[PDB]
Amino acid sequence: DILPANYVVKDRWKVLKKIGGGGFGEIYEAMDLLTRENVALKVESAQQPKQVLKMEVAVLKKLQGKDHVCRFIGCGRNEKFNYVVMQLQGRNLADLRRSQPRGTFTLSTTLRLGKQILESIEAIHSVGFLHRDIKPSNFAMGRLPSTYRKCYMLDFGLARQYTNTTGDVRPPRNVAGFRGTVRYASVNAHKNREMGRHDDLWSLFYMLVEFAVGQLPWRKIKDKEQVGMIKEKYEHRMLLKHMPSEFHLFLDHIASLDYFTKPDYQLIMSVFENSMKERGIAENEAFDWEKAG
Repeated sequence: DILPANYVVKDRWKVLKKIGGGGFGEIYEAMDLLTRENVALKVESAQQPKQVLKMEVAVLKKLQGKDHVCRFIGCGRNEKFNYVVMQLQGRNLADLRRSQPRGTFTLSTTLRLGKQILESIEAIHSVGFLHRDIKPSNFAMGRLPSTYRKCYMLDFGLARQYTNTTGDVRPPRNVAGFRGTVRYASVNAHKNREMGRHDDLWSLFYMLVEFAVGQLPWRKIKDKEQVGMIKEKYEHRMLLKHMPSEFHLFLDHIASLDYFTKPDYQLIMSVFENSMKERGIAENEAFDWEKAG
């Protein structure tokens, strides 16, 4: 562990426990000694080859003022480590889905989480970055009376800038090694092609099928190449058997997209809103994990 328990950062953030494992950094839960609340503290050693914290902070600062994003508290650098302090969130969508009796969410919960995730995806792309690791464990529900019904986008570690200073689209590399989670990865990412905005939309599509149907055909299969081969040949139309009919629009729209084309986020959002109108789902409705109703 980069920081032991009870260690104090910049004489303000006292380490309570480690909450996220090792890779290219560590996530800790800490106490803010000034404001008295608990915070998320992400740390990377200063003696590290691939240093991503700087990029994560750049993305988090650019996103301040948007919904579905943690509040930026602080950051710093020293001879031992680099750190970022941010607003702490609650239960992640992967643990919430697993806790469900049949491992499925109702369509009401699925469609509304869908709207919130799409808004956070549109928000990250409007600032010129691709998330590239859209998955349920990267989304968490709030932990406050003002936020318990709000879904937050987490972890900008695999993000990449796709639009330069002037808003021009950066050239794609001929080969771009894909390093995210296999399960929700698009066919383009499996092909090691440069990922675009549509690839974050493909992950949201596979997350929503998994949420409503409880499984994806390629679940439990661990070999990256094999999953990519199963996806390429799988009749995605057959993924929609039990999904609302408008998802064929979502699917036809994302299938047509390339690296350069801006997606039609409104058509995708319309697919969820009309799906909800057609079946009387309301915004005030309780989420599946909430009891007493």
